[PDB]
Amino acid sequence: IQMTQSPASLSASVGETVTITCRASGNIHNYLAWFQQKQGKSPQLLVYNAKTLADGVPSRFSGSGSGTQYSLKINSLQPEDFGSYYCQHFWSTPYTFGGGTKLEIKRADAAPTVSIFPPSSEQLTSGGASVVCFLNNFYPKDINVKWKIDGSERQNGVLNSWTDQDSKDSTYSMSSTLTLTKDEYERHNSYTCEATHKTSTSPIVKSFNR
Amino acid sequence: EVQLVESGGGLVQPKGSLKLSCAASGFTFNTYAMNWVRQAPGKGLEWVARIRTKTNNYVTYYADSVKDRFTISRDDSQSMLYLQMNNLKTEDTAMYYCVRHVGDYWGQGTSVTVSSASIRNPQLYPLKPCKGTASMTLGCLVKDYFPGPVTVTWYSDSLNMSTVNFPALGSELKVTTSQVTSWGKNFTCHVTHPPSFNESRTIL
Repeated sequence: IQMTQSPASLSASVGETVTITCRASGNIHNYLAWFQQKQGKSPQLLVYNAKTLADGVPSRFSGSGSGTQYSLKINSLQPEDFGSYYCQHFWSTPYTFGGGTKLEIKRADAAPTVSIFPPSSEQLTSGGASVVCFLNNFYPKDINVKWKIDGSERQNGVLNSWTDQDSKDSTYSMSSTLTLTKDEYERHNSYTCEATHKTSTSPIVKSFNR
Repeated sequence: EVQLVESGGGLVQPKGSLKLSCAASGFTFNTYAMNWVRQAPGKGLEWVARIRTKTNNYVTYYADSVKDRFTISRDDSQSMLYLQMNNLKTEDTAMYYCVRHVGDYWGQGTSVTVSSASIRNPQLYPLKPCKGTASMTLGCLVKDYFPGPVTVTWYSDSLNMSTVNFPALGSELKVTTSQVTSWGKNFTCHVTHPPSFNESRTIL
């Protein structure tokens, strides 16, 4: 008895009701459980025995379904319900988990705030240099960050990471690091961070060695 | 009130052994059926093992992935749950959570990495804006750190503060940054790598 879950990614604004379904290989007889796991945190139980809510779980997390197909309806979506949701059965061993559903809190688009940070001297002595640019409080998540060194695009080596949506603002935040050798850092004197989304003009922040 | 502490997890070379301990507190131990659940670095969750009560004579169910390799066990006297992992494959690299029954209460989890490489303690660098371009923000950098996870927490003098921890981007040698927003004179980021790297650097 293995479980298949739909959809894989949902996006609704605050107040709109969503319905995640979870299918099964056979009859599990209302032995299913729903969990909410926020990024980098332990899962928390939401609904057990198909429809029975759990303690501390708000009443908007209505569970439903029966037979070999079950669902999970969240009316009045609160901004603190982002994350992935899993469905697990407990009828027969092994107790298979579900695929998951990334729930994105849709929000009004917002332009990013760009701050660029120059490499530290300790790193420069270590034989390398990394320039970090922090983009905070921006929506949507999709953003194009192009690092320019003396007016030349250098997307060859960059490590970009996106934070989870803020619990209240429902805003994303991102960090982009440009890792280069110390010889390259001394050669070029101009370094710039360019981020392109919403308005076509790119909020840019530059620096110079001096 | 119900707490679950997991310990004993870290880097273990392939074809080796590691033992995991789930120290429980806040509820009657011998009455519940204890499960273990793991989660891949970025993928979904997965059920591994379960141990029934003493009334059921400690019935154990294993998933077909670790059928002959893993060994669950419990000691209701000391109220601790154990999972002994033998012949560890590289695919078993995951974070392990001990859970009670259908998942009423979960643990903080402990990360297990099955790798042939060696622990490279992190190289933390301070990140501050250039003088003359003072701004209401700062941050730290944690480069060349293996394996996860890095415990980066912030301590600052100003009461109000805003700290955002970024995801670790890496598969062989990871790197993570963390920003702080000046809200409300100095600050420090305390990094902690699991093989005892209690180090910190201050920015002022």
